[PDB]
Amino acid sequence: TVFHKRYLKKIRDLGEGHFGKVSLYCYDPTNDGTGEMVAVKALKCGPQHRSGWKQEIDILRTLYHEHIIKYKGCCEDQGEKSLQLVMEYVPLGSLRDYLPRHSIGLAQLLLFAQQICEGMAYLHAQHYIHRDLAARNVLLDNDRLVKIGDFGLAKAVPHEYYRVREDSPVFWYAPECLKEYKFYYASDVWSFGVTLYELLTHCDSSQSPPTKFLELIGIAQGQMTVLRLTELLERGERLPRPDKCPCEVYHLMKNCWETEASFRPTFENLIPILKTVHEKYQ
Ligand SMILES: COc1ccc(Nc2nc(-c3c(F)cccc3F)nc3c2C(=O)N=C3)cc1
Repeated sequence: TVFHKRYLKKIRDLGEGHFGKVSLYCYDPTNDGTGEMVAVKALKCGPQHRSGWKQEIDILRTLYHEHIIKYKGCCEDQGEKSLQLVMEYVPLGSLRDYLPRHSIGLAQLLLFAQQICEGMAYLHAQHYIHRDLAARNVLLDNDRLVKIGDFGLAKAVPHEYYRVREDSPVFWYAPECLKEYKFYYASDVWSFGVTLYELLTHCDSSQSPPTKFLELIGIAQGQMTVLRLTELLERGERLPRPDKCPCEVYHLMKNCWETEASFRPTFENLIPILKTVHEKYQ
């Protein structure tokens, strides 16, 4: 499907993706206003960013799931000699923005977690890794439905891992990614654990992974932030238990943060577990 540049009326900016800005447009061929509101992502950039942006479109073109953000079409970008990526508009935005301003119950948070896992199980079956599973990339469709966005770092697993570059969300990353630059399917599960930590804190800035890990590491020696993070995690230190987080949920969180990647559950293993834990607290 092809969106014509002439009928796009920009309303406002939505945010910053990995290789580009996301903006809210009204697409109005009629000139009426009935024409739908769409989230449009555009490239900014150097040579290696162009190669990645084309891959992001290629990835998102092929994905189709109720907990992955809907691809709608492409729009030709005469202004950047590029292709702008048109997606569905989720007015509620990310969980990172939403949860600080809305007191969400534990049961509802566990449903979101289940929903994220279902979307990630799908992604892993299509042989893709996400590589920035974080609360900022989980978009709320409505109160009972979340969708995974931003596949800017997403990559095709051929081989059980992808070898990463030296931008990298280190505070959501497993020791193997930080130490050996190998991203496994099990590395996305580590990130999910951190995303689940984020949910149970209501994405409170003061309890955020960067804030909590930099409290542990210190900033007196910034050059060795990643090495100190690596050492801390290999020592078995972990992000604390969020206030009013059930002990069993924190154990699940800890199982996602197992140092050895094979000891972590797959996203298929997690789905039934979260279903049960959800029904418990509902
Ligand atoms: C709360 O204020 C907002 C902010 C952004 C959105 N909307 C969106 N934001 C992203 C987005 C981003 F802007 C940066 C990083 C990661 C993201 F997922 N992606 C999408 C959408 C969307 O509607 N469709 C895809 C809605 C409300």
